[PDB]
Amino acid sequence: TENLYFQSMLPHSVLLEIQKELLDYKGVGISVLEMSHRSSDFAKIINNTENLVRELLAVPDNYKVIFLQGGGCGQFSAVPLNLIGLKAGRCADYVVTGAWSAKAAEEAKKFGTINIVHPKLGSYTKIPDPSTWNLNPDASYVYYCANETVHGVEFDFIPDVKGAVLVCDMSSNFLSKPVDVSKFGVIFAGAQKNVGSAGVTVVIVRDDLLGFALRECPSVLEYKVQAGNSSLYNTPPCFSIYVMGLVLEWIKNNGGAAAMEKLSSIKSQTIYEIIDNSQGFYVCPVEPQNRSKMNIPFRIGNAKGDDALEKRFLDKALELNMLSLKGHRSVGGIRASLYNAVTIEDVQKLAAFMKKFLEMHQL
Amino acid sequence: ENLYFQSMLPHSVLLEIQKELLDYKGVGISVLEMSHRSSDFAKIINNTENLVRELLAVPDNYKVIFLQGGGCGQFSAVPLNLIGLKAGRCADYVVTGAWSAKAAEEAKKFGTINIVHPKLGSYTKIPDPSTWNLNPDASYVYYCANETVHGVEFDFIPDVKGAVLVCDMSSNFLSKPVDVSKFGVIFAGAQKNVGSAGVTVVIVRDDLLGFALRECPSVLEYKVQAGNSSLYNTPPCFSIYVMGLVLEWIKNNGGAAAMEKLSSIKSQTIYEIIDNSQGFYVCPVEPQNRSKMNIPFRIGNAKGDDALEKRFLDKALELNMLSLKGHRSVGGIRASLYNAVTIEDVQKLAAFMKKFLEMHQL
Ligand SMILES: *Cc1c(COP(=O)(O)O)cnc(C)c1O
Ligand SMILES: *Cc1c(COP(=O)(O)O)cnc(C)c1O
Repeated sequence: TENLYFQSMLPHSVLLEIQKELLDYKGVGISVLEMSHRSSDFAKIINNTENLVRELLAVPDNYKVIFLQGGGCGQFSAVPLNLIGLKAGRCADYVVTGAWSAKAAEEAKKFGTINIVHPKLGSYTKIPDPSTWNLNPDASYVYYCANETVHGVEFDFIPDVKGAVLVCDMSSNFLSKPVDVSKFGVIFAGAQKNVGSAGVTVVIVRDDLLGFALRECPSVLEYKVQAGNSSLYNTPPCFSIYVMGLVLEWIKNNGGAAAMEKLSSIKSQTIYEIIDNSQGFYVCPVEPQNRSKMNIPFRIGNAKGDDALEKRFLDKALELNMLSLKGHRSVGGIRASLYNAVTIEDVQKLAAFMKKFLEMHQL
Repeated sequence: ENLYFQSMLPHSVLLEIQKELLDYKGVGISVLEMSHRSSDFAKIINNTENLVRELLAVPDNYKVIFLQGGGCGQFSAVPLNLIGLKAGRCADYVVTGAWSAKAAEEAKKFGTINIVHPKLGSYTKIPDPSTWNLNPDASYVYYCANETVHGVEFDFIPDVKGAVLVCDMSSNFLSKPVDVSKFGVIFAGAQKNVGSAGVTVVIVRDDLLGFALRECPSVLEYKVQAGNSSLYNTPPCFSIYVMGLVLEWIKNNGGAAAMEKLSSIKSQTIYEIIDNSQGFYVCPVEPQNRSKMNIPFRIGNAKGDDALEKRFLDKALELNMLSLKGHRSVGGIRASLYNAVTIEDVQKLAAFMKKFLEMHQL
């Protein structure tokens, strides 16, 4: 009886490797946990992590790749602090398609005048039509979240923001597919969701965007400072950068971002087919054109969800050792998380369970 | 195997980490994959906090939070949370080395910073506290307990006329008991003495929350983080786990009191050799202020003898003793003597020093 976890996870071979190397990394006589950030040994590690980010995503040479502490929510502060002063107005445009872009917009209010570019959504079930976005020509930047982790809304295109600096929260689908980096001013992602373990955040920053940081910006969070120090302004989250490195290498060894995209396709289409042929039994609230490949929320019984049937679904799932499928407090129902490390075989099992559960309970 | 005079983990901690990596206590999941919102992790961050409270005897009116951004994070996080306490937005700073100097410089981004004493010509002492020019309208007074690069350590708590006292304890945190009730904020990067890089522990008096500036990033705002048990966003889960073990090891080895006993033995072994080398090994810090954590010294003369110093480090290395090179901005030699660095380890360093003094002194 081993557990199946529909949440973020490390590939198994990556844990084996961490574990083997833990007391005496590669023969250096020391643990990465113990390694000075000023050592040529750590320099090599951090260098290889930057390199892998650039290779895997195909990051053009006019972008800085930096590794920061603070996580996603750190960047909700760091983005405005670094960038709201791009133009003197200190205005920014925000696109709000879920809980995460909502928090980000709320946070940015501390630093400037935030314009939410579309009518506020009643339910987070779609991306408001980008061609109706009410953009500020004097916005310092336009901000949006690529993948809304709790609501299952994912951008599968790069919106036209009329030449503005585009900033993107990519935390929960980072390196789940190729990305045309050159469309962006800033991309960021906490490593934990998809690309490693908590403690580090990758920030990709166009090289012409440094140098507008507010006075109040903490130095550890200032893109200019961090990029001029190759992420060693202070002590970075060493082990996390190490762990990320090994995950990125794993992505490379698995065929790269393109392979990841193929594996998300398969995984989600498996689950979405079941929903879309359940003739009402499973109800995903997201308009199909905006459905996440990473997080699939749904209800059981009907669109408002049937509490009894959902409890039984979770209870039985727990009984089969399928963990972490409970939908978020704010949405209710079920959520299936399908990151790079969640295998096709895991997902085949969830699917088989859903089909059986349908057979038994659909009146 | 080697011997490192730098921050390390106790060997036994690393053994447990490795033992449990793939499957934390039979739960079927790594601490590295653990959801920060799970009951499994809740146990952990709860255990870690309680060990701090226990090991330093933190009073009840203090919050203990775990944050990202490092000691340097706190260089901003302190003023951002507190410079606004009094409306002038001033802080007094005591600058006794590299780190308090950075801290004082960073704090300029958020208020008017006054350095309480004249600037030292060289970091070789704590300028006497009665000579300090304290501002009664300052929001708080800031100092660095242990200067890692210059070997200058407070062995007392400064009288700041009742001001809110703020103290960077990164490099000597839990090497001794601390009267926490005397402070407004204590903070510490975990990596120097207490664990691994990626978490910073902040001890904050609960009446000092919500004076934070509007510009304070929520994840660094004491109030936000304390009101959420450091679970406002995803915490550095692994770093917290690791630190928890380290504190557990301190506890099992006799707590803050025993570390102080160790720190005394370890450092007096080196300072003994230094002071009786009749000028062969010279330590630049005044005796009354010398660090128990970091021991910087020159060989040959007070200014350092390059040939003797190279040879020292050369031979040290051949005896597998690593990381003894003094910091690039100071030259010479530095022995770091954190908790994890044993009496047996220092014992070998000392033997070497005596014999090097023997083979080379004229
Ligand atoms: C997890 C999440 C965040 C927040 O990340 P933290 O490290 O907890 O601050 C931001 N955006 C998305 C899409 C997320 O899934
Ligand atoms: C190492 C050190 C720091 C640096 O902290 P970071 O985590 O690297 O930002 C701060 N204060 C003291 C006393 C230190 O020794």
